[PDB]
Amino acid sequence: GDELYRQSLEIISRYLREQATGAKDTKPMGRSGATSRKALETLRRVGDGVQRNHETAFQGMLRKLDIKNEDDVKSLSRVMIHVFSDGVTNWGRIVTLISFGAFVAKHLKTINQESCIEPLAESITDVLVRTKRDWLVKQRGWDGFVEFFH
Ligand SMILES: Cc1cc(OCCCc2c(C(=O)O)sc3ccccc23)cc(C)c1Cl
Repeated sequence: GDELYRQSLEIISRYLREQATGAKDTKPMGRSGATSRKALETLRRVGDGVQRNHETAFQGMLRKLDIKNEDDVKSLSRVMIHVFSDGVTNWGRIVTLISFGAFVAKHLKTINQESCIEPLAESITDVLVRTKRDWLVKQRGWDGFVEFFH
């Protein structure tokens, strides 16, 4: 996974954390950090409407999952894979995956389970990169993500 994986995890966990708490890391990267910031800016921008517009499907999804603990979060992978894989793959679908992650993360802070946010982000990244690796590489990874939403 390397650089695409490292970059994806950094963006998605920071995004899920900011959405739940606070917030800001104000922390280094400091890697391919120009790309990461821009992607974090666009995701913050694009993620905006998406959460609101799907407040209904999201709420429906959330009740249906009944997430209460760390063991619950660790079993979401295949349901994630089931809703996300088969179809058109495009950046809107990817932002919906991550936006729902943020939605779940906020719920996690609500039931006082902020500690599950990080394994949640890790799980989402693992699903994003394993099911969409070749599409992602083809789109210039996160650099391309910004252009589609400029
Ligand atoms: C079960 C789950 C699914 C996730 O995203 C699936 C892909 C995005 C998506 C859809 C899609 O790809 O069209 S429809 C839909 C409805 C509710 C929530 C998300 C969603 C994302 C997470 C974090 C979890 Cl836990």
